[PDB]
Amino acid sequence: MNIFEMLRIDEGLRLKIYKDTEGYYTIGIGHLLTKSPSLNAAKSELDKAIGRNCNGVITKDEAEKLFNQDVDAAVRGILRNAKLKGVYDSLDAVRRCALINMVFQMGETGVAGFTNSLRMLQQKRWDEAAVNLAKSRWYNQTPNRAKRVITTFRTGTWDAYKNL
Repeated sequence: MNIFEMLRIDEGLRLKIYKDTEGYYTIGIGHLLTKSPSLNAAKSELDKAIGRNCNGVITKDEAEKLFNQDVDAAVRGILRNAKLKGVYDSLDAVRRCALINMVFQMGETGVAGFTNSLRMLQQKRWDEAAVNLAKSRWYNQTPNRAKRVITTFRTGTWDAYKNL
């Protein structure tokens, strides 16, 4: 398993504009288009992102290209952030995937806000960090996905996904 397969399981693949769990306009593999309520504003961002007139629809290829860019940007964002990079560097390969997953879903800023959990991960206090991470809006809003990520940090294995 790798970061790509993991995120593909968590986000799904949709070739037509759709609303995410938060009600925002998204397409592909979790690519947020706009937090704006206008489908019009969404179709516009979409065309800008792909470089063509899509009319709300894209191909598999286009979806995967966006996905490649988002994963790359997620990684680069961690490495550029002081708070984040330090945790990232301290972690093993699988756990690194769990942090990238969080950053992809919630943005750098969002994850950087989990101060206490980050400190615990850095300290390798797996159980404690798992309990702390579950005390969040994140966990209450998307509990099945959050549990999968949390298990990944807890165990350092891909068990939560080998099911799926």
